[PDB]
Amino acid sequence: DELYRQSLEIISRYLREQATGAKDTKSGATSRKALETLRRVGDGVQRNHETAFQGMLRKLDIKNEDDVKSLSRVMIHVFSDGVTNWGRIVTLISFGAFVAKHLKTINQESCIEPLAESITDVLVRTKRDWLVKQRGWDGFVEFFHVE
Amino acid sequence: RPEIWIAQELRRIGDEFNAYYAR
Ligand SMILES: [Zn+2]
Ligand SMILES: [Zn+2]
Ligand SMILES: [Zn+2]
Ligand SMILES: [Zn+2]
Repeated sequence: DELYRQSLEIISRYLREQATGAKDTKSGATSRKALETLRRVGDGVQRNHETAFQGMLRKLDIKNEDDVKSLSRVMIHVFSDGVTNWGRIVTLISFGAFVAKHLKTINQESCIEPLAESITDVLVRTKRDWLVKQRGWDGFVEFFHVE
Repeated sequence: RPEIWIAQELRRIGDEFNAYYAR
């Protein structure tokens, strides 16, 4: 499953960076470019909705690094009106990164892997053919392209 | 109720982001 493998790579890499604060050195043409986009736009949505995300995290009441089931239902609920766009998708990933950060403060040795798998699952399973229709992450990259 | 509120703020922010970049 290339699309799943690729989406998880991007999403884990971003969440790990945000949580620990360090980049990783390690097929990545659109991937490196998608992560570049995510870093720029992700930080964008986090910066201006800081109070809202904090509000959402308290409400979410995350216990540990494996307690992702409530975040999963939230993501299903976002999409349940039948509207799909990269704005929503980037906001969810950006929120996961916010959650990852606070998980590293209440431990500092948590795999962010469950969080990333959880986000990638909802995305790729429930929006599979949608993502394929626009060449996966090139769609994401092009939508957030600034000149 | 809690999950509904979180979903709705993520949706609002996401749609706002969408609208911006779809200029
Ligand atoms: Zn680990
Ligand atoms: Zn260009
Ligand atoms: Zn609802
Ligand atoms: Zn806003």
